[PDB]
Amino acid sequence: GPLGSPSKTSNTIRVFLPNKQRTVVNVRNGMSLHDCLMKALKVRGLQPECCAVFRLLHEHKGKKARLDWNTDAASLIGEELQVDFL
Repeated sequence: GPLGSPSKTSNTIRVFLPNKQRTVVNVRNGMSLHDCLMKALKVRGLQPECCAVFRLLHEHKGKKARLDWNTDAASLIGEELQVDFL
């Protein structure tokens, strides 16, 4: 995606689950997209360290895109991610 500061006020990110479910994660200043799942995987029983994702969007391009887990999630809030298992 563009990766920047979209919308007026947003502190979350859209995650897609490989079990037909979808969940968002909250942001706290300085949070990472991969680190924010710890709340996700504990409640649902996932593993973030054993899962990796690519970014999907309704615009479509025809290519696959990898996510930078070392980047700031609160910096690019308004991003879309689909988590697949390794």
